[PDB]
Formats: sequence, structure tokens, C-alpha cells
Amino acid sequence: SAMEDFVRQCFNPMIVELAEKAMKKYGEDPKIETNKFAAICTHLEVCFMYSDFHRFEIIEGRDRIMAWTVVNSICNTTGVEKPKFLPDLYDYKENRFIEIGVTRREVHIYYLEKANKIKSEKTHIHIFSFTGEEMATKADYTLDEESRARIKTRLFTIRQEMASRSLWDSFRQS
Ligand SMILES: O=C(O)c1[nH]c(-c2ccc(-c3nnn[nH]3)cc2C(F)(F)F)cc(=O)c1O
Ligand SMILES: [Mn+2]
Ligand SMILES: [Mn+2]
Repeated sequence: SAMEDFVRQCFNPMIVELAEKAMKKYGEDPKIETNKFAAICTHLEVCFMYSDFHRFEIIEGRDRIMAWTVVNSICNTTGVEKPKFLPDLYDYKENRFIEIGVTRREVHIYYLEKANKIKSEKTHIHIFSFTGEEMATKADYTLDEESRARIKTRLFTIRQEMASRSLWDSFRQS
């Protein structure tokens, strides 16, 4: 499959390995579910890049045992309410957990979907699009403009790399 080849060619091995590990744990072949492989890699990349702006702690990518331990630790020290779902990042400046969404669809459709999933208003929600559009909780975008633009540039580049290889149409409809 070209998609698997693109993933290994445009994402760093650490992201590719973690993505494979996530899917392989639940009995999913990154070769059969190629478009899901790409999305997990793309989303993980965004989470890692968002954290490099320590103001952020990265819950995403960690195994469930390590991830919940980090969340439990933060919650006991900060007094922040324990989230029902494992969140992606934790802002230490704004003292709140953050959920990061990446969507091929329109930002608002995904934002409301994620809000419904985590009816916890404590968890901040930031949605990015491959079209350079972003929606966040209370329009607090957290990161500086430059930082945020760099994430959106990578997302657009991923989209165009897929499209040069004629893979974007399948990805957007999945
Ligand atoms: O585990 C998490 O925490 C997590 N999981 C996802 C997610 C859920 C379903 C699919 C899928 N696509 N096609 N079939 N399934 C892909 C993803 C991916 F974005 F990770 F790729 C999104 C999050 O934002 C998140 O935080
Ligand atoms: Mn997550
Ligand atoms: Mn997420």
C-alpha cells in the first residue's frame, strides 16, 4: 500500500512505532487499516509539536498505566478534577488538561463531537484542520500565533503530500 509507505517516509520512526504499537495492541494491522495508521501518526505528531512550546505534559503516546499515573499525579498535586477520559496534554501555565483534535471535516463538526464525548468542561478542546482552520474552548488558542501556524503548516503539508501521491481522497472520506 502507498499509504503505509508514505507514513514511514514522512513521519519519524518513534511516531510510526508508537502508532503501530497502539493499533497492534487492539489487533489492528497498520497494513489493513492504513488510513487509521496515518491519522494516529498525524495526531501524535501534533500533540508532540504542541508540547514543544515545561508548560506542557504529554499524556498522549504513553501506555495506559504510565498515562493514568501521570494524570493521577497532576490531579493530586494541582487539585484539578480527575478527567473521565485520558487527555492529550496538560498546560501548567493555565493549569488545565487539553484535548487536541485533528479533522479532515469542518472544525465545528469535530469540536462539538469531542465536547459531547468529554462533557467535562474542565478539559480544554483544541481542534485543528488540514485547511489551516482551528477551533478552541472559549476561543483561547493557548499557543502563540507562530507556534500554532507551524502545526497548521505541517498539517497542510501532510495533506498535499498525500494528494501528490493521490491518497488524500481516501483519507478525507475516512
Ligand atoms: O486515544 C486517544 O486519546 C485519541 N484517539 C483518536 C482516534 C480515534 C479514532 C481514529 C480512527 N480513524 N479511523 N478509524 N479510527 C483515529 C484516532 C487518531 F486521531 F488517533 F488517529 C483521536 C484523538 O484525538 C485522541 O486523543
Ligand atoms: Mn488522546
Ligand atoms: Mn486527541
